[PDB]
Amino acid sequence: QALYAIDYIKNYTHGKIVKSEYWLAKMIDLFPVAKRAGVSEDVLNQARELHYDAHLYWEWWTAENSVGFHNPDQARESLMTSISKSKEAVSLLNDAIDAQVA
Amino acid sequence: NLKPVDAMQCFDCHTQIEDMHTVGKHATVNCVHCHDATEHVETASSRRMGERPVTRMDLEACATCHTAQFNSFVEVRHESHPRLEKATPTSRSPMFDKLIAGHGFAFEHAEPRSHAFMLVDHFVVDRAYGGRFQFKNWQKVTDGMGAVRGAWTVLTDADPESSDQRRFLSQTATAANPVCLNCKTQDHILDWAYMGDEHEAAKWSRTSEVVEFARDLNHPLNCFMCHDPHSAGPRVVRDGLINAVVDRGLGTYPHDPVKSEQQGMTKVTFQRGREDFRAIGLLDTADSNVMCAQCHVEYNCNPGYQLSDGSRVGMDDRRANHFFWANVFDYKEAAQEIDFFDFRHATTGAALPKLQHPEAETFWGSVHERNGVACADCHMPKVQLENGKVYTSHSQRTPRDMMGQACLNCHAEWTEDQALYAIDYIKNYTHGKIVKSEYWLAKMIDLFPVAKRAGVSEDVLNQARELHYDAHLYWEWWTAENSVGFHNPDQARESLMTSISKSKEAVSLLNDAIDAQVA
Amino acid sequence: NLKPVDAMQCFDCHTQIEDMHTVGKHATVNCVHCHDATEHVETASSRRMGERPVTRMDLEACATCHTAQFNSFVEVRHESHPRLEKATPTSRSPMFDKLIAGHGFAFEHAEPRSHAFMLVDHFVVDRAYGGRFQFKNWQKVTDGMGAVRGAWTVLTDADPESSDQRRFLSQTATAANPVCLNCKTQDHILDWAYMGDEHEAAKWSRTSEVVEFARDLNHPLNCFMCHDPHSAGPRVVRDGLINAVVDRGLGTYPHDPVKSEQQGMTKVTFQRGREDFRAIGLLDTADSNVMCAQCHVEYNCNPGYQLSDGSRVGMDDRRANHFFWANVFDYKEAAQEIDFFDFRHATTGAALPKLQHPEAETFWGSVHERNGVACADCHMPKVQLENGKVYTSHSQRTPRDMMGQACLNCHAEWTEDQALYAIDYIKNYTHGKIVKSEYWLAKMIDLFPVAKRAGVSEDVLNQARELHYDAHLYWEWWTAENSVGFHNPDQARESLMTSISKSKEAVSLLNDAIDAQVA
Amino acid sequence: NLKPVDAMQCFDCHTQIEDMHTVGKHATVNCVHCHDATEHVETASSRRMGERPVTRMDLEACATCHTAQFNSFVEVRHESHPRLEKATPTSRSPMFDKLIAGHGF
Ligand code: HEC
Ligand code: HEC
Ligand code: HEC
Ligand code: HEC
Ligand code: HEC
Ligand code: HEC
Ligand code: HEC
Ligand code: HEC
Ligand code: HEC
Ligand code: HEC
Ligand code: HEC
Ligand code: HEC
Ligand code: HEC
Ligand code: HEC
Ligand SMILES: O=S([O-])[O-]
Ligand SMILES: O=S([O-])[O-]
Ligand SMILES: O=S([O-])[O-]
Ligand SMILES: O=S([O-])[O-]
Ligand SMILES: O=S([O-])[O-]
Ligand SMILES: O=S([O-])[O-]
Ligand SMILES: O=S([O-])[O-]
Ligand SMILES: [Ca+2]
Ligand SMILES: [Ca+2]
Repeated sequence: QALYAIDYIKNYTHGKIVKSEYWLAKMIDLFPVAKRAGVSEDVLNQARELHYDAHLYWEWWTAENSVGFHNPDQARESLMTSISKSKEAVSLLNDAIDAQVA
Repeated sequence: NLKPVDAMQCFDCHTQIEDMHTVGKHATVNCVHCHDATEHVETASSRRMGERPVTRMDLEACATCHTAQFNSFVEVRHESHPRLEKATPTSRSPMFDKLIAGHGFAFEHAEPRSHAFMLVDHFVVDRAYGGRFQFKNWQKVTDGMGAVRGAWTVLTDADPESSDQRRFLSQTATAANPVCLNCKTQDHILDWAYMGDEHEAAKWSRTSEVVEFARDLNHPLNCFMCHDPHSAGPRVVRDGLINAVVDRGLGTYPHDPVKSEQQGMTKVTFQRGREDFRAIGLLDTADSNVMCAQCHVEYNCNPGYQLSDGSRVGMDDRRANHFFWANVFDYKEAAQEIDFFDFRHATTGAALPKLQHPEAETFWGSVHERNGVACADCHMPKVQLENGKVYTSHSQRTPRDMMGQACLNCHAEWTEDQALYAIDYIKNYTHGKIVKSEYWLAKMIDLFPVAKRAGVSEDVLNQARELHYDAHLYWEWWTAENSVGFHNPDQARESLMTSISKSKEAVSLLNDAIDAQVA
Repeated sequence: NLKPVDAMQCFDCHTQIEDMHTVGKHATVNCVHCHDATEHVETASSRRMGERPVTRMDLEACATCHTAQFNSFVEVRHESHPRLEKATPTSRSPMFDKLIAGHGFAFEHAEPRSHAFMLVDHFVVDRAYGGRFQFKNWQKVTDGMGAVRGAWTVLTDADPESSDQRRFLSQTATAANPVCLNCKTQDHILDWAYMGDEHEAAKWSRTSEVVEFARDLNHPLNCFMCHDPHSAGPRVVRDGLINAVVDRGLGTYPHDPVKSEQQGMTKVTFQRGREDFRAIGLLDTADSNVMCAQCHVEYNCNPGYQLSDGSRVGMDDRRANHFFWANVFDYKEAAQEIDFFDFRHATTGAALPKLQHPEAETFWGSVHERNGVACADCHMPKVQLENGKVYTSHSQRTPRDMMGQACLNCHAEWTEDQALYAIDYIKNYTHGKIVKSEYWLAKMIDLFPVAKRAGVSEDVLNQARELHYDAHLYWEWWTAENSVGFHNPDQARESLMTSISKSKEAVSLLNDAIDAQVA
Repeated sequence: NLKPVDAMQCFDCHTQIEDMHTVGKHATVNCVHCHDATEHVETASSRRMGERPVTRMDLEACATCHTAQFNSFVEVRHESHPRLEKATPTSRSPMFDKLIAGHGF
């Protein structure tokens, strides 16, 4: 039962780490597309400021060795923040790329 | 200490109950075991309820005389890893996020775990109630007996003062609606009209505030979902299943008219104010294929859209509670027949179906189903005892935990290791094809933004969107279905090869169109 | 399928059953579960039975609603070695044949095995029925479930055409009599008057032909031996126990009047033809010490002789069914009170008692008993489940199989190995003193022929015979008692040292007398 | 907490202890680990003990620096059956009582 409780936390936290990486990677891959579409430096810098937070609130948890066990609610709150920041950056870059195309 | 009541008094007004109770194996089981009807008897007339009697829906109402079945049911399989997200490289669908983008399952989709947790897990998953409900703390995740005693003994509500569906944490969704609950509990069996239609006698319906409905529900997988409490005979209570088998006349085995007649269902209807209200389906035999198909099917339990015009199909529409009752190769036709799809893909814009755990429809026509084997033979077998009264295990779990009973009694030519090896050959092969189907789907999906930004025509994009529907269907069936192909290995193989073919066709169409724009 | 009967009509005549049934936890359990009384009800008056109703005594009558308890009871402990003779160097009493010579136990006395087998084992042991009964073949010795279904489903009778007790093989005895069966079954509970006295309404009594009685009996350890079937409350049914505790006013705990009052017994009597016929003892609490003391006691269930004049005491005498209800240090006085001994030693000629399994009387005053611990805590503990409804294990066996529940919940300071080590320290020490007691008894016994042949006086031989009674009693208690000292280690030690002291005194007396004849 | 004593002063009288202690692998192990000799040192001469010093004989006096050896020593072998009489048919000397008769064993 105690092992099961550990694994519930690690499995849930790891799922959110994987989703945070999915969204970070999606954002990262838009940077070359945005650059080559002629998106402004202003927009790219806005996305770069979001990248700082998206990265921080993800990497803390790959760096930290308990896969959330040491503080499961904090891991959850942080990783949801990571995904939110990446999603914000993805929307910003997608819109800017689309405006360049139009 | 219970004091028996005179059932003859009840039978004067309750003739269907009389006919069921006096004939079956609960003829000696007094009403007081499950009903407190003292004030009801004082106030009822032959057509008016008067004071509403209390009906026990707790599983302990059955555990008093059937402890073995109850204990076997409530056992927690700790090897069924809990809260394990499927959209990870080590689980069922490594590319699920890219493929399902636009759907609420992107917020969380874990592997299933033991039946004791079905209602609490429904309440706490990130896709359901915006994170409103949590276990009281992270220790309570272990407590199967507590969940069975009642969801609200182990859960907390972030805001008991409001009843709206809303996000309490950012990366959650509010996908839950009242139809979901029919596959988690039947505590509401006397408060919900058939199909969840509006009804004067129904407290709850498809259009209810799901947070309010949730608060009224407690027990998972009530024992009476498969066993009539009055006759003790085999049955189903799930409205969607009765509707498919009986109302639409599709039969218990749609591919086999003979087996459908031998192993059929009889719809029994109960009225309120002499108007049809609720129904059950009595089974000709104790047929676990049909009992388990109350939940282990592909369904609608959600709003969606019409394929014809793209218009919203809300919870008020009968189509929001629907059993397609169709195998993977008949599903597209079944969705067209009700003019329905689930979501638009976030990247491709394609109208897509959402598939959920179609074990029953996958099992049809398979070698084991054709040889008269049923879910219970592999997942809840008879217990083998050197000296003891045999009973049926109710711990519905993988046969790996009980291979002697689940497989080897039939397969005398095999050792346990050989039978496990045969399972793994099928799962490994099917999983390889699922991964390849996802590779090709992802390759197609990633071409949509390239095509859009290259100025590829809407005509070509719509052609690719029509292919996406099929590529998705013929892949997702198998990530949704829990056997990783074991239940029907040839069908999985044929379907997943179809998925890859459709994606490849779309990839070629988009690549050519992009290249023509460049030239 | 059972159809319920009108219990209110039965209650018009059966007022004691009404008072018990309507109040307890079987108030909703219809009479048809255990009685077929259709013709009885048609023909009876309050003063005439009419047609005799059928009463079910099979354990399946309870297993229908209490499968967990039934299955735990019927389980066979294969580690309890079967048919293992105690008069061997590797068992409990290496010198038993020399010491018991003259008694029927010399023909066979095996170690106990699982409760499922008690009636079949009684029937087939070499000392009981002259070898008349056997298992159908040597495979059937494993079949606990079969024995529980009924003895005659698994046994054969060498001569169904005769009903006399006789030898069918040379080295057997015919010690069985109707009193024995009271500790093997209660199938005869409605056919046996209290104590086995003669009674117009009793088919069977102490003086019946035991072979005929045997053929009418089927089930071991009926569930209702400890649980009233009408109230479901705790009870005993064994006449000899009710006689000691209630009739003779000894109390449930003869050494503790306070505990005797708190944990007492109420005698309930049932009549035939308005004369007392049978009785039960309702317990104030669910006290397994007293439930198990229906059988795990020292008793008379046999003919014997008077200590006063040596005259025969036959089965017709009340003393042939007797619970002494006395500890080892009170037993000689208890036997003097009824003027009774069992056998004359074949070699020494001494009047001797025969002791049987005095677990209940040994447990009194021990550290565990004084701390409120009871047999069930160590031998029938509550089951421990991660998720499940708790019930009481009915597999009445050594705590070695379930040390976590039987010992370690109380003894938190110990590991399983430490607790086992403490058991073994006691058993090893006690067994060593049993072996030394047998050494000295055997030395004494072997001097009797030497003394007789040397012309030693009858007066000296009689003084030695008096010492033999004590030397025997204070040894045999502990080969009879099954815990090898664990139940009361200080009492075992004190008693066994008394045995050795007595034997040493007799050896000295005889050696001196022999030496004086030679001089 | 132990406070070390001046071992050189002890050696002014205890020359055999000096020769053993200063040469071996306990040369750095202070006397206070095993002796309380405060009043002894105050009252003794080379020819009179004075107050008798206390000497520790408990095994914990060594376990402080040699826990591994102490723990290996104190372990109970539960498989070495306890209180098992040898004069029984299943032990070492089945006929011991007859053969040893007259002896306390
Ligand atoms: C006629 C006067 C009645 C007697 C006597 C009993 N009941 Fe009844 N009951 C009656 C009516 C008219 C209704 C409304 C439904 C209908 O058939 O028209 C009911 C309802 C129930 C229910 C359902 C309650 C719910 O929550 O929906 C139950 C469980 C019920 N009744 C049980 C019951 C029992 C156990 C009785 C004997 C003690 C009994 N009823 C007497 C009419 C009458
Ligand atoms: C004791 C008072 C009971 C309560 C409460 C419940 N059941 Fe029962 N059940 C009971 C008996 C005595 C029997 C007959 C046993 C036999 O084999 O003769 C039954 C039977 C069942 C069966 C088997 C029916 C069949 O094979 O036709 C089932 C599936 C069953 N019972 C289920 C059940 C459920 C789900 C209950 C809670 C709603 C329940 N029983 C209560 C005794 C008692
Ligand atoms: C019966 C037709 C069902 C309806 C309607 C709903 N669910 Fe379900 N659910 C069902 C089964 C048979 C299973 C187990 C098999 C599987 O593939 O998981 C489930 C599982 C869940 C789980 C646990 C796994 C997970 O995805 O995290 C949750 C959280 C869950 N179901 C939630 C849920 C919601 C929110 C529903 C309405 C939108 C819903 N379920 C409907 C059967 C059925
Ligand atoms: C006593 C010194 C403890 C040790 C060692 C461990 N845990 Fe614990 N745990 C302890 C307390 C007092 C609490 C809070 C209890 C409460 O109800 O207030 C907990 C909490 C947990 C939880 C829940 C955490 C949450 O965030 O809600 C879990 C899952 C948990 N403990 C598990 C656990 C495991 C696996 C341990 C060994 C690695 C462990 N705990 C050590 C007390 C103590
Ligand atoms: C459907 C998913 C089921 C639920 C929920 C419950 N049971 Fe069940 N039960 C099920 C099957 C398929 C069978 C075997 C039928 C066959 O004949 O092959 C059973 C059997 C019973 C029985 C009969 C005795 C036995 O075979 O063990 C009893 C008494 C019974 N089940 C009780 C029971 C209880 C108390 C439940 C809630 C804990 C329960 N069942 C749920 C299918 C289903
Ligand atoms: C034996 C011939 C089977 C029959 C009949 C059914 N299923 Fe099955 N199932 C089977 C296997 C070998 C597996 C894989 C188990 C493993 O450990 O690899 C499965 C899997 C499931 C699962 C997922 C179980 C899990 O991963 O823990 C579910 C939910 C499941 N099966 C349900 C199910 C239903 C509803 C059936 C009747 C329609 C059914 N199975 C038949 C073997 C067999
Ligand atoms: C009065 C008209 C009676 C009714 C109604 C019932 N019984 Fe009876 N019973 C009656 C008598 C006079 C006797 C003889 C014993 C006595 O009390 O003097 C009995 C006996 C029984 C027995 C014992 C049979 C035996 O083997 O000794 C049983 C088990 C019994 N009765 C049960 C019973 C039941 C279940 C009834 C309702 C269906 C019932 N009896 C009605 C008098 C009367
Ligand atoms: C189902 C029709 C039953 C039959 C046949 C038997 N018993 Fe029973 N028993 C039944 C119920 C519903 C209950 C109450 C459960 C509760 O906890 O509320 C009982 C209870 C008992 C008990 C406990 C009594 C107490 O704690 O006071 C015992 C010891 C018991 N039952 C024993 C028993 C025996 C020996 C039976 C065969 C003669 C038997 N029961 C039949 C349901 C049913
Ligand atoms: C209750 C007071 C009893 C009476 C009367 C009889 N027996 Fe018994 N028997 C009893 C118990 C509690 C035990 C188990 C503990 C033990 O010391 O064995 C037994 C055991 C047997 C056995 C099996 C062991 C053996 O000796 O081979 C047999 C064969 C047996 N009992 C036979 C028997 C006979 C023939 C009796 C009447 C002369 C007799 N028993 C009476 C409890 C009681
Ligand atoms: C098949 C080639 C067999 C092998 C190998 C073993 N046994 Fe057997 N056994 C066999 C038969 C056909 C019979 C007679 C069956 C009948 O009901 O007529 C038996 C008998 C036994 C018995 C009963 C002996 C008696 O004298 O009544 C026992 C206890 C038994 N067998 C056990 C046994 C064991 C332990 C074996 C492996 C060493 C074994 N048998 C081999 C068939 C065969
Ligand atoms: C005396 C030697 C017993 C016999 C024979 C049977 N049971 Fe029993 N039972 C016994 C004890 C000491 C207890 C526990 C009492 C306590 O509260 O500590 C029980 C309990 C039961 C119960 C209650 C539920 C539970 O605790 O498990 C039931 C339903 C019960 N027993 C049933 C039962 C049946 C069916 C038996 C025949 C197979 C049976 N008991 C025999 C003591 C004795
Ligand atoms: C725990 C404190 C105990 C209580 C209370 C009772 N007994 Fe016991 N018993 C106990 C032990 C440790 C042992 C030795 C077991 C071993 O494996 O070494 C025993 C032994 C028995 C036996 C013989 C069992 C066997 O050898 O398989 C019997 C028949 C027995 N005990 C009965 C018994 C009765 C009737 C009690 C209440 C009066 C009783 N025991 C109390 C531990 C405990
Ligand atoms: C001379 C002035 C001394 C000094 C400085 C110390 N000790 Fe001594 N000790 C002395 C004498 C004359 C004796 C009597 C024995 C003898 O050799 O004639 C002792 C005895 C001890 C003993 C043994 C005590 C016993 O129980 O027998 C010990 C352990 C001892 N002495 C230790 C000791 C230590 C540790 C000193 C330094 C702190 C020390 N002694 C000083 C004479 C003198
Ligand atoms: C710490 C303050 C110590 C106390 C108290 C004791 N001993 Fe010791 N011991 C200590 C050290 C630092 C060493 C040398 C380690 C090395 O290998 O360099 C020792 C050595 C031993 C030895 C080995 C001697 C040899 O191989 O020549 C033994 C046998 C020994 N020690 C035993 C011992 C006993 C029995 C003690 C209690 C009277 C004891 N030591 C105290 C450190 C410390
Ligand atoms: O019997 S029911 O239909 O009231
Ligand atoms: O959402 S449920 O169908 O898995
Ligand atoms: O109720 S009984 O005593 O007939
Ligand atoms: O009460 S009796 O005498 O009929
Ligand atoms: O003969 S019985 O008492 O062991
Ligand atoms: O050094 S000792 O001999 O005093
Ligand atoms: O050396 S002693 O004699 O003081
Ligand atoms: Ca769907
Ligand atoms: Ca006796």
